[PDB]
Amino acid sequence: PCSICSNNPTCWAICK
Repeated sequence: PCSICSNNPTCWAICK
């Protein structure tokens, strides 16, 4: 899970 993912939604969906 990637924490700093809010301003440009890209890094939120693929974090393990």
